[PDB]
Amino acid sequence: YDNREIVMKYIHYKLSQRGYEWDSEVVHLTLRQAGDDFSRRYRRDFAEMSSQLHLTPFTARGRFATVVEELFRDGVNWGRIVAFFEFGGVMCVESVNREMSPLVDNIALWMTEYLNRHLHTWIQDNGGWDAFVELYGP
Ligand SMILES: CN(C)CC[C@H](CSc1ccccc1)Nc1ccc(S(=O)(=O)NC2=NS(=O)(=O)c3cc(N4CCN(Cc5ccccc5-c5ccc(Cl)cc5)CC4)ccc32)cc1[N+](=O)[O-]
Repeated sequence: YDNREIVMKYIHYKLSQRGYEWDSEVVHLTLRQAGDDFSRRYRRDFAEMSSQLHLTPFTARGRFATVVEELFRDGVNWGRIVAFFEFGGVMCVESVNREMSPLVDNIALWMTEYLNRHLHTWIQDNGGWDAFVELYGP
């Protein structure tokens, strides 16, 4: 699947939920629902994430890199991948909320690059997005 597309569609959805309009199908829908489910379950972790970002134009890239290293420190699995998308979502929402919308394109780029460089192999070795969909889709 095309990672850039997966990222852009995810980001658009998270921003829309917060009242912002930003400018294979079963994969996007399944990922969406798992992300909503993640943020519902880990309610406090989700709620508290935005307040720990301290975004600035020059630190955002490093904040992203720091949280993502921690997230995947013990290895990759589908749950952590969903949390990774949810984290990117929180970053984008916080960016737009703090009048730093130009960060959104950058974040989308960092997510895409992390997918391509660091998650692609695990994903292919574990059945691809099709296997994700089989586990957590309807
Ligand atoms: C059909 N549908 C109803 C199935 C739903 C089911 C439960 S909801 C869910 C969804 C995704 C992930 C976790 C729960 N889905 C489901 C269930 C289990 C697994 S799993 O066994 O493969 N993996 C996991 N099972 S779990 O114990 O619930 C869990 C928890 C978890 N996290 C990692 C992140 N951590 C906080 C954190 C720590 C360090 C850095 C950053 C953060 C962070 C904070 C805020 C935000 Cl915004 C983003 C990141 C909170 C705990 C990561 C993986 C798993 C995968 C899925 N799935 O993919 O849908």
